[PDB]
Amino acid sequence: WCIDLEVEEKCALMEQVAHQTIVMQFILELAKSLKVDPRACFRQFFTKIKTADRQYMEGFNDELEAFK
Amino acid sequence: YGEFYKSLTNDWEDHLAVKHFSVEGQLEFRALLFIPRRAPFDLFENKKKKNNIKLYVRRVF
Amino acid sequence: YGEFYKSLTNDWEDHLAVKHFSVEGQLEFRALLFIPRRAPFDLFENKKKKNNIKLYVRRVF
Amino acid sequence: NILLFMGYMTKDNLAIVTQWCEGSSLYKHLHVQETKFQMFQLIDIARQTAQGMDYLHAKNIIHRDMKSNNIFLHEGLTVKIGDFGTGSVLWMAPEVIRMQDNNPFSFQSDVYSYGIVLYELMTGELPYSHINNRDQIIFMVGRGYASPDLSKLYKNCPKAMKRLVADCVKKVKEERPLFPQILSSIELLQH
Repeated sequence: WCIDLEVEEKCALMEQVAHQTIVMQFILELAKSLKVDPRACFRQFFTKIKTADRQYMEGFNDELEAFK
Repeated sequence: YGEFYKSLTNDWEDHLAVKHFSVEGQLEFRALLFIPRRAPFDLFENKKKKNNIKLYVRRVF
Repeated sequence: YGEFYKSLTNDWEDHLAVKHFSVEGQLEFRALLFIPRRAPFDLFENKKKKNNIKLYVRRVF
Repeated sequence: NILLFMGYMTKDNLAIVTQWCEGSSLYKHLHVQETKFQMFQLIDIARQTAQGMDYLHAKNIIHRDMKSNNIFLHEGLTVKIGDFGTGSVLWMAPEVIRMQDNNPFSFQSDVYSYGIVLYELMTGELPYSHINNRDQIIFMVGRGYASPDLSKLYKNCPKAMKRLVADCVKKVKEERPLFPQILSSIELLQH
């Protein structure tokens, strides 16, 4: 769905949806990694990735161009 | 029972078994007990207060 | 301090150390906090609801 | 951009499941393993035993089954009394060994058995133990023709305790003290 955003250079929407994207990759990868149902994740798990060193999304700010 | 139990517990899956019963005399009550299909991910944690049974009187909590 | 502590705890030994203070402010309280000489056998084990600090108001428990 | 590695957000579970010691019964440590206690410590055990016995009586529970092998020691010499444990005769009162009436259980019956326990704590040696014939025990105890041998008691036994043992095993139930009296005596005796 974001292909129109790349074509139209819509950086702010690509940047905000990068947050939703890394969260989807976090919960689906977590579910794969633990052999569990993705529906069994919790907002405590979002709080756990809020601890110590937080995020890697500084590279995904380039994905929006690097993925073209 | 399935729709209720999802609504009672916020589970996305059905109960394994359910028991419905009642009791009469000086002490009168009705009750529903559900065995979930999965152990809760954090069932045994000793830091969490349990919500598991709720007691209502004349249908108020 | 040692006699008060033996009465309060029913310990047969004296205390190891004590902190005694007042908090002034919109909350007024005194407190005594004692460190016992030996850990109790059940320091971890008896799960239910006592860390041994009693709260009194105007000297009534 | 990449499938990047996740240092997993671990959890530390510090839950506890309790463990309990099947410790030696008093009988076992006294007559089988024959371990020894200081007089003060022997008194501490008797005191806790009385303190438990009083609580049972307050609740109107007659213990009946009072034997030194039914009393157990745990860490710190905590006494646990229970139903958990010859001895078919030895600890029972003269009317009870006789089956003199229909299960004539009373607090004094428990007192008698307590007194017998105090005797063995204060000797390291079973009552009447210069004799061991079954029918002779039923005869001589039941008809009042022998006390336990209080001449066998520890030289370090407080005279008050020697009396307490003698009092708790007085032949007539109307003659022996109840736990509140026994315990009061023990605390005074110990101090």
